[PDB]
Parts: sequence; structure tokens; C-alpha cells
Amino acid sequence: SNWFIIGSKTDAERVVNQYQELVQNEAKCPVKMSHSSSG
Amino acid sequence: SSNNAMLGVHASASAIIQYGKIARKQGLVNVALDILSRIHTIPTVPIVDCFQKIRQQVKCYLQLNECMQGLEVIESTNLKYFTKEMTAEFYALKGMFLAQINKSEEANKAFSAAVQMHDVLVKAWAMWGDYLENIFVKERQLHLGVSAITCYLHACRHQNESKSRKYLAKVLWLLSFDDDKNTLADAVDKYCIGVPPIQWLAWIPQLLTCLVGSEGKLLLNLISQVGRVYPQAVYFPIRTLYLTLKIEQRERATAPMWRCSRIMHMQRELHPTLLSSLEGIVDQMVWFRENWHEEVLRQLQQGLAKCYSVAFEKSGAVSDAKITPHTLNFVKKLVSTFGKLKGQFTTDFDFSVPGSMKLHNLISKLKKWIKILEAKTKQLPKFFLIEEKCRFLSNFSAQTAEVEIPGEFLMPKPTHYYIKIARFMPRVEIVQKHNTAARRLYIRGHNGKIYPYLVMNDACLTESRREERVLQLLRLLNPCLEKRKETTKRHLFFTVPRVVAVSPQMRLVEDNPSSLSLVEIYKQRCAKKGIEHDNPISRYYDRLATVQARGTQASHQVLRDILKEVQSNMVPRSMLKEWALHTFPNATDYWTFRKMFTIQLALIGFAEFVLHLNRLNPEMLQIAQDTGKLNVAYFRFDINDATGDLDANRPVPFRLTPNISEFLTTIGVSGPLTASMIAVARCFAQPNFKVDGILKTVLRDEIIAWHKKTQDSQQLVSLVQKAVTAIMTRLHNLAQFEGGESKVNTLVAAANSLDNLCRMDPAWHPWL
Repeated sequence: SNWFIIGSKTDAERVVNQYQELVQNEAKCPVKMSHSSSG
Repeated sequence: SSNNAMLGVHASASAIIQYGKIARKQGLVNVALDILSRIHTIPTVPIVDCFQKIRQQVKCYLQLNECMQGLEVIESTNLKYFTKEMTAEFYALKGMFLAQINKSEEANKAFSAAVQMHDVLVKAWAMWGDYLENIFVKERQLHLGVSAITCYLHACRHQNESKSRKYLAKVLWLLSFDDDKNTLADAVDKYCIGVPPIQWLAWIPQLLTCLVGSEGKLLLNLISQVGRVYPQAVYFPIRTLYLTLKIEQRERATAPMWRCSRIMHMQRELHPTLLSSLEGIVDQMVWFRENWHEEVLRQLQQGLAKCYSVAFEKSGAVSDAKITPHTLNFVKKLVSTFGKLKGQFTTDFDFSVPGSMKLHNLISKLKKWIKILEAKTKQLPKFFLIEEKCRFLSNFSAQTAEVEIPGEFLMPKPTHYYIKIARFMPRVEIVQKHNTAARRLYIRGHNGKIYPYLVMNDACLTESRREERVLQLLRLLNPCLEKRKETTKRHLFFTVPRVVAVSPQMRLVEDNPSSLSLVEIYKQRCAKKGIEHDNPISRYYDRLATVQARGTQASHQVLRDILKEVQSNMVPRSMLKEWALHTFPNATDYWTFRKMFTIQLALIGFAEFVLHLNRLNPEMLQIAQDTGKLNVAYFRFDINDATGDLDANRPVPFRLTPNISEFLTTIGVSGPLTASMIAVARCFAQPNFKVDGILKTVLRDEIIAWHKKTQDSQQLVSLVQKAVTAIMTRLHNLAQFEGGESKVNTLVAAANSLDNLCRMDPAWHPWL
């Protein structure tokens, strides 16, 4: 039940963009981007 | 499908734009245009680079007879088609350019087209709101001000972490322009939902003073929203204000008290453990109070300071000096609060009568009472453990409640910067201050660092809320000194402390070791010799009386001679220089300490003279030995009791002692001391920086607090704006550049002159 502290809306994409950049580099087998929303 | 070539062109074009953009930020536009004219020689330039090229060029022309040239340059390009998202920013820029001149009958449609694109530009709403703001100067149009605050609220929805405090200041200033109808408050409440609560932490005191006043119940929604997220930041001020109202009304149901009680009850259900822990910490602070020995000693020091102020007023008159009724009541209070064997000795010795017609017979006696009480209280204990007289404070850990360091919610920052509580150190110290001996406790966070804090017991809460507002004003202006370059090179910062108000009589302040004042340095040097510290003050008063005893009025020449006599005999010109030479044996440390002393002194002098601050007493300036930073305790505004003229009629602009002038060097008083003031003057005089809004909000409740103390119309607004214009008038008089250098050189030359120092209060210590 781990949770992360996040501030305003602008801080959300910066973490997401940083997380997306990190995971995209050292995999090299996949190339794709898929996301959805609920609510 | 060439890709390397276009990437190189894109990178090269971006470098040209960045180099041109940074040249504009340097304050030079002619050289920036030449750099931006280099892109024309490249045959293949991308569309987005062209948009940035013209965006920088139109900004250069906006910052720089020549208005026709800048108007016709934007119509040459932008011929066929642009994309949607960049067809919104430069419509606002040209609309602002049209609003810069008298052409305002056609600029309204320009703003409408700029904002209609996608409704999420901070710039588009800001200039449109600012364009409406210029309209309010005349033809009030009361039912239109709701539109201005509507624009500001929409602009605050997207702007985050920067350039947002000025917008909230405008909202607060325009809220005080309300009539009997409550349509302005209705517009705020319905149009403010959606903004984050992190932006309201910097205007907590401003919201409190509006909630207390009439027709302020509609503001409670914002307070509840802030308290629902951050309970600690809006807990202590609520308790302090609630207790303040209870005490003042007890001397003489209350709607402002009901509002505060209602706010308390809604936050009880949210994190009740934290509120209970905060209550325990406050309730366990009653054991830190001092004994009656220091309370009597502190009161005598305050009475002696008041006697000196009264005695200076009776200058040039007869030697009678009849006792003022204020002093007579103070003596009566001393007898009431003091009248097992030494508690009744003062009644029949010298306090049976406060004095028939003498005043010098009272000051000369209180001198020896201080000496008797100082030597008697030298055996007072300094140590006391936490395991006794209190249990909750000693048995406290991080597993009880989520308690943070007191003072972490003063200024919001993009980073978290949240230090928690780990354990209170069972080790406290008692330090002798200028008036009392306060207790300092050590608090250790979860990171392992130890943060000392000092416990104050200052009375007279009336002259205590005007001491934190000025610190809050300085803290607001601190980030504004980093966006420029001239102020950044000299490493200029105000060095503001952290003060948290818990109770109207007791509050916590940030204290560090090796923080001594200039007057204490004199005490150490004077105690080394065989003379007392109050020799120059006594010699000034009695010798002047003997000169006046011959029936001859005191002139300027006699004041000059006695001032030179004091400088020749008691206090030499190089007392401070010798103290620093022996204290710092290393040459490198001495240079750094002296350089930091000069930098901090310029900011202190600038703040004291420009914004009409309190006079700088020698017991108010504090010097830190660990780093060399300077801070002066408890600034205060200078407002006349008859009316709010906000005038400081003093000979010298600030404190420039001959000891200080020689201490740095005769070169440091001219070059570095004046350059720092000039650099700060330019930063505050830039039209880009919004300074009027911050000053108006601070001076708004300052007059309200003054009016509430000594006995709700347009007069208050006119008085506040008159004070603001005076502030800008003085700021502009020392920031312009012409054939001459500046007016700062004239005022610093008369600050160290002996003519302007001989006509000063001896308590100010012009010689020291």
C-alpha cells in the first residue's frame, strides 16, 4: 500500500515525463506509448 | 530524408535566439537587434524559429519617435498562415503595445481576440486584467471591479510557483474597495474555487485582518479551504488572534470570536492527534517563564529607556523637567507590582514619592538600582533539565504525531523542504540579553541536525504586531533580488530570521550562538578598562546643563566641542577595528567578515531610509561571528500619532558612525557601500517588477491597526495611496541616471559629517 506525495498539477507531469524518459531508455525492446483514464 | 542538416539548423537557430534573448535581459537592446538580424543570412529557417525571432524583436522594441517603427515592423511578416497555438501570445503583446499609448478605443477588441483562442494563457489574462486595472484610475464604475478580480482569479489558475504573489496582492487590495453591497465578496467566492491552497500561505495575516473586520464572514470559505490541507500553518495565528480579542474585550457574543471558534471546530476533526500534540507543546511552555528578579530588571531597563526619551525632549529648556504623567503612572505601577525582606525596601527608600519637580534625580538613582540588581542576580542558575517540571515535552518522539519544525510554512517553495520533529534535547541554556535573560532550547529534526530556538516573553502586544509585518514585507521582497544580474553579482540578501507567534505574550524566535550586538562589544571593551559604560551619556547631560546654567543658549559650536571631547577621551575612533583584528587572526577570514559586513550594512541602510523604518539603535544591530551576516531585531514603521503622514524627520539618512566608516576602510564606505545601494535601487525601480501591489497591501492593514488603536471610508484609501506615492518618490530620487552620477553620494557624504551627528540623541550614540 505504498503511496507517493505529489504537489500541484504541474509537478505531476514532471514526474511522469521523468519516469517516461527513464523507462524508455534502458529497455530497447519495446517502442510504444499507451495510456487511459477512469473518472 | 535529411535529418542531420535540419537538426543543425534548428540547433544553430535556437542558439542565436537564446544569445539574442539573453542580451535583451542584460538591458541592452541595440546589440540584441544586431544579433537577431543575423538570422536573415540563413536561407532555410524553420517556422517556429521565425516566431521566436519576431517574439524577441517585438520585446526589444517594447523595451526601447521610435514607436512608429515598432508598429510597422510587425505588419511586414505574418502574411499567409500560422498555427493555432502560437496565434495567441503575440496578439496580447500587440494589444499591450497599443495600450501603452493613448490609443485605447480600438485596443479592447485586440485583447478579446488574444484571449479567445484557448483561454489558458497566464499572459493573456494578466495584461487584460492589467489593462482593466488602468481603467479604475478614473470613473470608478463600481459594478465593474468584479470583472477585474475575475480576470486575476482566472490568471492564478495556471500560473504556479512563480509570479503569483503579486496577483493575489492585487486581489486583496481591490477587495477593500467595497460599498455596503456585498457583490465583490460574492464574486470572489464563486470564482476562486480551483486554485491550489499552496499560494495562500504567503498572505495568511492579510486574510486574518480582513476576516476580523465588518462584512468579512464570506471570507471564511478560503480560510477553511487552507486549513483543510495545511492545519499547522493556520493554527497558531488563529489561537493568537482569538486570545488577543479575548484579552482586549475583557478590559471593557463577539462575531469575530465566533468566526474564529467556528474555524477551530471544523479543523478539530481533521488530524485531531496533531492538534492535541500542538496543544500539549503550548501548554508545557509555561514553565519557561523567568523569576521576578529579571521581570523587575527588565521593567527598569524599559523605564530607563523611556526616561532618556523624555529627557531628550526637554532639551534647551530650563533644568526643572517636570515629571510627565506617563512616567508617574509607570512609577505607580512599579509600586503596585512590587510593594521576603527586599520586597518592601524600595517603598520607603526612594519610591515613596515619584519626585516633586526633579527628573535628573530619578535617572541618576535608577543607574545604581540597575548596578545593584545586576551584581545581585549574577548567582542565578543557568541550567535546568527537562525531566522535571514537565513530562509531555520530555517524553516526546516522532511516533506520537506528525509535527513539523515551527516556521516551515512562512514561504512556500517548489521543493518540499519539510523537516519533522525527532526529540527535544534535555539541555537548555539561559543567555543574557539587553533587557532580560531568555531561555534557548535545542530541537533536533529527523535529519540529525540540531536547530536551537529562543523563547521570548515580550509584553506590549500592541507594539508587537507591527514588528512582524515589516519582516514579512522584507521576506516578500527577498526573491525579487535574484531575477536581475547586478544584484546577483554582489550576493545581496536581507537575512531575515524566522519568528512564530504562539501566544500574545510568548512567541518563538530563531536564535544562533555567537550572535552579539555592537553595544555588547562596547561593554566588553569598557569592562576591560576601569570606567563604566554610561560615562558619555552622563557627561553629555550634566556638562550641557552647566553651560545652560549661565543663561546662555546652547549653540552648534558648543555641541561640536563636547562631541570632540567625548571622542578624544572615552571612545577612540578605532575601537571596533582593534576588536576585529584580535578576534580574527586569519587574514582570509578578516576579509570575508569585512566584505559581508559591508554588503549587509548597505541593505540595512537602504531599508531604514527608503521605506520609513524605525531609527537604528546600537542595541538593535546584531552581528554574527560564524558567517558575518547582519540582522537588526524588530523593525517598526514610523507613523505619526496625529495623522498617518509617514514622515521620518531625522538629520542623517541612516546610521553611519565614524567608527564604522574607518572600520571597513575609507575606500569601502564609498565604492562597495554605494554600489550596492545603486544596484538595489535599479532592481526595485524596474517597471517589470510589480512593487506597488505588495506595498499597498502591507500599508493597508498597517493603517487599519493604527486606526484601531487610536481613534472605514475613502480617507483611509487616500492616506494609504499617499504613503505609497511618498515611498515611490523617495525610490525614484535615488535611482535615476543623468549627467551626474546619483544622489546617494550626497547623502552618504552628510551621514558621516560631524555637523549632522552633533544634533542627535545621545541615546542614539553618534560617537559609538
